[PDB]
Amino acid sequence: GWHEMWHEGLEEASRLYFGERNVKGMFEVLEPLHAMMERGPQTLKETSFNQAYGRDLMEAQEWCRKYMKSGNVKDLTQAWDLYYHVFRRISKQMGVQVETISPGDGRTFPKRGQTCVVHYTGMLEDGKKFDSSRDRNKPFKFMLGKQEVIRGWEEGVAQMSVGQRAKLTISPDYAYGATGHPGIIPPHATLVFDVELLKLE
Ligand SMILES: CO[C@H]1C[C@@H]2CC[C@@H](C)[C@@](O)(O2)C(=O)C(=O)N2CCCC[C@H]2C(=O)O[C@H]([C@H](C)C[C@@H]2CC[C@@H](O)[C@H](OC)C2)CC(=O)[C@H](C)/C=C(\C)[C@@H](O)[C@@H](OC)C(=O)[C@H](C)C[C@H](C)/C=C/C=C/C=C/1C
Repeated sequence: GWHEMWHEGLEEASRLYFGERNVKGMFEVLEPLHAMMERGPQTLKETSFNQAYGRDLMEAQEWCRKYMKSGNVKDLTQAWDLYYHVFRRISKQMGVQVETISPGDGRTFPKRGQTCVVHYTGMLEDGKKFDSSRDRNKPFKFMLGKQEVIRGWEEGVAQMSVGQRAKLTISPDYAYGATGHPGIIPPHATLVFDVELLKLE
């Protein structure tokens, strides 16, 4: 929906402008996204999106249009300041979110080459548990940085200190995506893991 379309679109428009110096391409990504705003929100989530980001997106569009008439890059810079703020806020509900359950030592973090020793419980977004190392009564061990584990763990556990317990809420893009894991994880599943970093080996 609107959250995912704007997140993907802002990223791609920014790759075209900043990465490829292609203003026309960036415009052609942004303009349809603004156009679909104009019918108004039609779901509760689109309404929430509009309330949160509608005004800033409308202003960003106005700076873009000022740019087409001035050719002054300062007007585009003002547009992207707004688009980036919207992007960062949308991003807080995607990827992986780390919420501390109990603090760690705040000083010892995973480093390259080390093995993380953790306890975890994985649940679907509703709360149905699908796996737990705590049920096997033994810690799970893995290494970060080599795509051994889903992206939400790669990014989430890397931020935890030894002794920390944290809740990782992982969007499907950062977990098992459209395929899921047959027999365990459905397609397009947001996952919630209760993870405790026990030690580094
Ligand atoms: C019996 O229990 C399974 C774990 C189950 C599978 C099903 C899922 C619901 C789940 O229940 O775990 C689960 O809770 C889960 O989602 N996990 C496990 C805990 C870490 C986070 C997540 C995960 O990434 O699993 C991982 C997920 C399922 C698949 C990987 C996701 C990242 C992606 O890049 C990889 O592409 C290939 C595949 C599984 C793992 O954590 C194991 C450790 C890692 C792998 C299998 C791959 O990294 C593999 O790549 C060749 C390796 O290099 C390994 C070390 C080679 C050795 C011989 C294989 C070990 C296999 C161990 C299997 C184990 C303990």
